[PDB]
Amino acid sequence: MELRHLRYFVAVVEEQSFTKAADKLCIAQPPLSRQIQNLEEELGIQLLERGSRPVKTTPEGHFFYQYAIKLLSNVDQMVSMTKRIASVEKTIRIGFVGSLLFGLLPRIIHLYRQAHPNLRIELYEMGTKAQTEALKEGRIDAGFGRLKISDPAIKRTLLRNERLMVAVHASHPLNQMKDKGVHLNDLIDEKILLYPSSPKPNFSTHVMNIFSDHGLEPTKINEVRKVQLALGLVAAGEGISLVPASTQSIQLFNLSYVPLLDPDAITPIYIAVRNMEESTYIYSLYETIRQIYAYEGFTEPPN
Amino acid sequence: MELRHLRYFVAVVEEQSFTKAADKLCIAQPPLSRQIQNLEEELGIQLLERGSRPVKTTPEGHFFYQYAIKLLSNVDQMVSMTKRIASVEKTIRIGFVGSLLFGLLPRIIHLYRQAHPNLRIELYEMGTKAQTEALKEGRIDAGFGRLKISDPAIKRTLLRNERLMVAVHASHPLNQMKDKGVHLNDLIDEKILLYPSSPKPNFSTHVMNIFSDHGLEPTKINEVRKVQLALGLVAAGEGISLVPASTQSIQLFNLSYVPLLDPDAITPIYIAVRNMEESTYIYSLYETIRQIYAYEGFTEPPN
Repeated sequence: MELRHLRYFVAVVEEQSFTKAADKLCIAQPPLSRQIQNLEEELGIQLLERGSRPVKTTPEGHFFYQYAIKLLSNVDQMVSMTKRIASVEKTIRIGFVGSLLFGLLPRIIHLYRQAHPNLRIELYEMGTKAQTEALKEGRIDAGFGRLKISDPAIKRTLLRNERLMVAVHASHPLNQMKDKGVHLNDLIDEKILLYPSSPKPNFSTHVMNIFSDHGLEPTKINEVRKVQLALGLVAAGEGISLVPASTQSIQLFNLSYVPLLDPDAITPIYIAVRNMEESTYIYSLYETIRQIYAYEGFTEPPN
Repeated sequence: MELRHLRYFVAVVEEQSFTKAADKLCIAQPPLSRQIQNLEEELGIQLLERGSRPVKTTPEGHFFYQYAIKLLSNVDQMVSMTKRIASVEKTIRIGFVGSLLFGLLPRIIHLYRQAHPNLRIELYEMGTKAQTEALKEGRIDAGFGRLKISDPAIKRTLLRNERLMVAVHASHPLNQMKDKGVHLNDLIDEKILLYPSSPKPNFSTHVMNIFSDHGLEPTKINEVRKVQLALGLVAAGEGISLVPASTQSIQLFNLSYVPLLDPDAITPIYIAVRNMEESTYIYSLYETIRQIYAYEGFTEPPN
């Protein structure tokens, strides 16, 4: 009834002794009968003789020695034979923070898509927390995000430092300084719109740290589900909001973007991958980012 | 790694549901996942889904399905195979004519073999005459042949009359008769290819007999080592050939087989043994023919 009852029988025959029988794979001494007897007197057979020195093969049991080593080798043949199959070939899984969709990300993916028309590219928008979990659980192969990951099991790389801008309605007093810029210090009175109210830590918290980081803690906040909502509420004159430079892909009537002069009013973009990562597909993706940056006149991240 | 992992997998696929899946023997309900994953995430495989109604099989996990009905049935026929034994020390040697490999003989032999997993079977290909000499000398135990043998020492039985047909090139006027059929008389003017050229008296002589018995003696004649040569040469347009019906196992582009209409244009198939032959084994060979013949619809030979 079991495959375990057949490896045990091989051990008694092929060793041709009792004084020497520990040579194969994980073997004891006491249950070298209880494992054999279940096989024997159940459906109705009795195999070897017990059992002088050395062992001689038996009429009924020797054929059982012929058919067992073949029936055993079949499962180890047909497993590995079942391995011989992969579906939709090689796949590359990529996690990312939605905020990046307004940046160079889609374009980067497009080129990696062309250079590798061979493989399947899956794209999941997930937070940094989730990306960490996904990378370590092998669910994704690479992640893009805004904030650092503390976790020795992941390697992170800064790709570029991105500039933070203030979103304001056109007729806002701050807009007078559109051509030079304001400092963070100027914003602390304004009703501020943070986003996205969703899996922490996200861009919301990042902004808050930037203020903390600068000795500012503004107590006129309103957290809001997402960016377009914030930009919308802002273009309706609810208040202001901090946004990454790339978000300038969204132009609403009477919505103005003002730079921040504070040298460190910056949001970063990292790539993270599994710690011991060698895959040519990842390196290629990497070199693709490098290729695209090269184009934009941006600095290049090193090997 | 165990037969247990195969007895639980069949109980889900053949049942098509998780609501009711217990048509087999001795199966629980809570451990319906721990006993399934042991086979998979150890050697590294992924199979079925989890799990809508009804559960559909996956491409990779469908290759596992067959084999799982082949190896579980190797264990189920293992119980009803080892009680058949009679201890390997007796060899049965069988003599046959090359011709007979295109018909029931191999199928015959396989089945016999399966009835007697204890016996060692040796198959020697030899002309009906060497067979006759070999049987008397005891160097073979049963002989299958086309030709008849005048010997008191031999005991011959007619297994069945096999039909003759005409190998023709597709573009031959006679191919027009593929469904009705031709008479030996239609063949005289044609070039006939005969086979084999070997120690006489062989299938060539048989064909020559069949013609003269019907009063016909054709002169446009050429012998040829083997049937492959006859047929293949016919495919090239070097003439026509007469073959056992069973030789339609070989098929070749623009080789076409035409049936003969002369009720006696037959080739017979005999078994030969020693006269005073009484071995259960030969009796057992013979009953195997009777089963194999019953299957295919052919008339059985007597007792």
